Amino acid sequence: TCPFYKKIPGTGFTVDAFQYGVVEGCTAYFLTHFHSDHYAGLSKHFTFPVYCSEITGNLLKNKLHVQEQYIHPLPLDTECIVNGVKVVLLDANHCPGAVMILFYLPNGTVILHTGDFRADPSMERSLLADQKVHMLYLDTTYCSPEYTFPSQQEVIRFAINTAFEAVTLNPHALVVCGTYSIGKEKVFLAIADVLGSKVGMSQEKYKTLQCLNIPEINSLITTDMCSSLVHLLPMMQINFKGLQSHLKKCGGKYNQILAFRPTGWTHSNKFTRIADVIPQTKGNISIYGIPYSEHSSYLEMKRFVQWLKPQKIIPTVNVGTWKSRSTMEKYFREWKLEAGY
Ligand code: NI
Repeated sequence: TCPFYKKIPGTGFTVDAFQYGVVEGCTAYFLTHFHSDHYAGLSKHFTFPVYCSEITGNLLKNKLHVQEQYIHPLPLDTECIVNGVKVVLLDANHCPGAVMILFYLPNGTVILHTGDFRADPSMERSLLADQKVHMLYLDTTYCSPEYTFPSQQEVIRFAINTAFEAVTLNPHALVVCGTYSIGKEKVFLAIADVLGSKVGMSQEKYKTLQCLNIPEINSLITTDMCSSLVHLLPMMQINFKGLQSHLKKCGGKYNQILAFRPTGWTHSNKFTRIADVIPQTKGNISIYGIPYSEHSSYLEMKRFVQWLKPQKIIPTVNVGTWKSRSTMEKYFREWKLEAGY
């Protein structure tokens, strides 16, 4: 059974609710982004209307084989009527194709559903500027002040400089980058651009990237592993054993691996600066964990919400424990007393 925080009151709509069977009263199922916790339940046998971005719809058709007749892609930043209700999709600054949804209810209430997002001051000049929001359904993944991390730009600067130094010292080093979902493509694309290489990967991952509308992508990626000195591998293989095994397969072309694991936050963020990050090393293998986030830090979240000034907040993450729920409610009240709404 579908939880309340996935239903939009006064509509026939649900958000990210495909694992509950046929939801009573649902006339349109929205999907914010193509991550498995959110699409859980979708397949070629789905026969209800799915509303989403163009990029999410390419992934639904090619990767999950959803039939074309049920995919309803909407342009961004454009007022659209769905089943008699005005909606707008906005860029969530999460993974490719990820959106927030603005619903203009027939009674006059306005609801923002963030999906998964990384709040940014650029959102203060979207179509959100133009009117008031009564209810905010908020991605609270890192809603506590311990969760700090650098800008995506500082993290990419670190990765490019680290990879370029290593491969210039040793032209026989291979760079490997972990992945287990869409998102964080800038990591491997930026490193391959500074090295003058295409990115090599499996046919399955190549197919996924081909659905993302990235400009000039045919110039940047390949399935020919032998032609590339930046390889993608599943995140589970980014360990000394899995990397040793990979290096065997490259037929003596390389004599060193430098590998990256983009994580979210880790507790080494509570002590260390990005500049000071060091790898784990075993012999001719080194592994860097880099804190590349596609979710809001605590401070970015708090700025967005203090700007938006919603009348009510409904968290969509960390809702399963009383301790988490009580923590989140305390920060919401601080924010409101500090800003005066
Ligand atoms: Ni996500």
